[PDB]
Amino acid sequence: MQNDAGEFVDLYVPRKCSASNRIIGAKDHASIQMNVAEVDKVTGRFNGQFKTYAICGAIRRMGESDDSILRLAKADGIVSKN
Amino acid sequence: GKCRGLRTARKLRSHRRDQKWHDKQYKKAHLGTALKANPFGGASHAKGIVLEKVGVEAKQPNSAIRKCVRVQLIKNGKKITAFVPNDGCLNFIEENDEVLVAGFGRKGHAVGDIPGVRFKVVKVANVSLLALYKGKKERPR
Amino acid sequence: PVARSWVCRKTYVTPRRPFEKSRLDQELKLIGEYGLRNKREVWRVKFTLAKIRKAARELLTLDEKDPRRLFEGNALLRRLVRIGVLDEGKMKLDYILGLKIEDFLERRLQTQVFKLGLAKSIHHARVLIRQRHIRVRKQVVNIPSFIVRLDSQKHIDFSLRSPYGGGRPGRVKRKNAKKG
Amino acid sequence: LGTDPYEDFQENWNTKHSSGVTRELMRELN
Amino acid sequence: EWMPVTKLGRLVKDMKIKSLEEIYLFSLPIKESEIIDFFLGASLKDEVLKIMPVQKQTRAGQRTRFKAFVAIGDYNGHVGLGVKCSKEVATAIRGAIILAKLSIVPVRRGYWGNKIGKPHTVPCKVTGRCGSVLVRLIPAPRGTGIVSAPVPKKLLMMAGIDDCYTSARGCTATLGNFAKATFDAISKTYSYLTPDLWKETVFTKSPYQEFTDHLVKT
RNA sequence: CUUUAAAUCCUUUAACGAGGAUCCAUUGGAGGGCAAGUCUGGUGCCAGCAGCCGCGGUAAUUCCAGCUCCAAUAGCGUAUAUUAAAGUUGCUGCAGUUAAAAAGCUCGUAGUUGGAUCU
Ligand SMILES: [Mg+2]
Repeated sequence: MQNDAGEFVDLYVPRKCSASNRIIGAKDHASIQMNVAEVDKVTGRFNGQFKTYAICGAIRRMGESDDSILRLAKADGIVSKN
Repeated sequence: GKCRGLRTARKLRSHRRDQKWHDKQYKKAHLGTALKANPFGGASHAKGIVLEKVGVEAKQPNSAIRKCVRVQLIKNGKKITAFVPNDGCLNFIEENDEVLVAGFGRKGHAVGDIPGVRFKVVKVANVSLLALYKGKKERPR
Repeated sequence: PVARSWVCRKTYVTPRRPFEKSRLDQELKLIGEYGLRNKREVWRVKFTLAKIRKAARELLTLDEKDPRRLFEGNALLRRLVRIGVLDEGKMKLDYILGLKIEDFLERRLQTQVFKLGLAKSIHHARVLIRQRHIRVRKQVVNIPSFIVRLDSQKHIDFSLRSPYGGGRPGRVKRKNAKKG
Repeated sequence: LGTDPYEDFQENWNTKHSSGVTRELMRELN
Repeated sequence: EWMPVTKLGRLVKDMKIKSLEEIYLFSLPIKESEIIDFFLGASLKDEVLKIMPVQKQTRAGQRTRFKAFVAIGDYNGHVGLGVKCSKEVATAIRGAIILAKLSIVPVRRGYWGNKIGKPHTVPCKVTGRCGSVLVRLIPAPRGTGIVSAPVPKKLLMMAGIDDCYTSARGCTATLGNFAKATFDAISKTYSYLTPDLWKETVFTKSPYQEFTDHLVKT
């Protein structure tokens, strides 16, 4: 990924699953990257910003991508406590 | 599965000893019955005396007559059949001649159409068949 | 019991596959470029390089301050610098694995006498050396595979007793001179 | 305007000369 | 004349997407060969590995059809393999080349020992599996070359690998499975997690989101 | 001349010693494995080739020859023992439902293996 001279010698840096920390390969066509919008505290309209989550095909074949995204959104404050 | 202890060396070595005898190459080499049945007795070549000229018909689907010779070995008195290789090389051999005989390429197995023949002629009367065939030397007189 | 020595080696190894088309083209190119006689002359240099790479790979598995690594690493690097294959500023044990057969083939006397302008081709150099026309430091050498040490590059000249130096003409010019 | 290795292979892939027509077609391709 | 039909082709043809690794980063399926021809093009070279006749029994005799295996690579870290069956050999080869282009994956290269220069070998020992065939790739010292059979060596040279030890188990006489097992092992180099890739990923906008306005008006 | 007990050989040196059938390189091959001709003439499941698949039944890419071609080369074929290939003896490292294969079942001595826990 880098040599002794410090130069970066990697063709590209792949993505990693937000749930299982697995590398998302170039032929993983069942992986998703999802944006969830952010709102204003007062008026409650679309601020213009979003938060991004990447889920891998193995995790969303397993049936656990619904709970994974809910956990990740709870961690970021988007979803209320319980 | 197999035992994997630290004090298992005797078990492993004895099992390997016992199971090596089920390898047919190992058994053939190390048993001694295949050495007593070998007419050459472990040698690569042997000398013998020609008894008769024979013709062996080839195995199907081939149809021909392979031209061989019956030879009695000098050192033990055993009798074998030896194939005369090239075109017309049977015309160089005569009865009561002494010939040099070698294996025929497969370590005691038959080769090709020729059924049950494990040997081939190399020299007749101290003249190689190749030199006779290519006209380099002639039979002594 | 005799006062004789039986120590000898083979200086080459044959390839495992006899009819590999890619290797047959690669080796004939070296033969033609450096004017070699037979394939055995490529497998010899290749064997020597293979043994050099194998010593380096064995030293590279020791500790960086292993006493044997610093003694036999310096010796190997110095030996490679001395003949001119490796550079003076690259005396690191990892730069040995970057060496090639063409580096070793360039230090032959046959290649050098041609590259110094004594011969008109790589095949003229072969016959010039074999016919006793070349000397290295007052010594006549007729071995085309003589590997030229770096501080011998300047002392390759025509022999002192040759028609191309200060010597007498050969038999042919002498005989034709008296023909008239 | 010689012979066509494609046609040769397609017509002789199952005959005695299959091993030769494969070699000629491979030579043409690579 | 490239008239793209997918929205990735309409962004490649309009200079918006300017790298193949940009498509690889988002795992988007590539369905047009002109995208591959756009980026790699003059770098790509192909090789026909075998021509397999296959037969289907019918009432009125056999029915013959020919299968072609084609490998493709730029010798600089991209490699693909495609197979195609058709009634005629020329058509089979022409159609297999397209599939080989569409299969092109990147290759990760690493260092055996000290890290000086460009990467020259596989980053770690990797195994590929295909229908009874196992192919293992082991990193090798610089300058050793590819110690492998003639069939996986072609694909390993197409991919830019310079040095590698190889091992093979199973029926390797079936080169259709022998080539698909080494291609599988090469694909895994960008799937193996190493301490190099332990950093948290930063998410960049996908091209579909970035060129929304361009795609709407085109 | 030198060498050597005395010689021979190598090394060193006068004289003679090279154009083209010569001061002439061989051994195996040309369907695949495996580099290199569905060339031309003869034979016609005969003679023979062929480690294996196979070739030969009147247009033989494989026999017998000519020409041409290629592999190593002062060397190159053959027979046999043996090592690698063989992860086809498997400690590293194989298998046992259907391809070869788990004892009819349980007890039981030797052998093999044996749970936390102490500065
Ligand atoms: Mg060939």
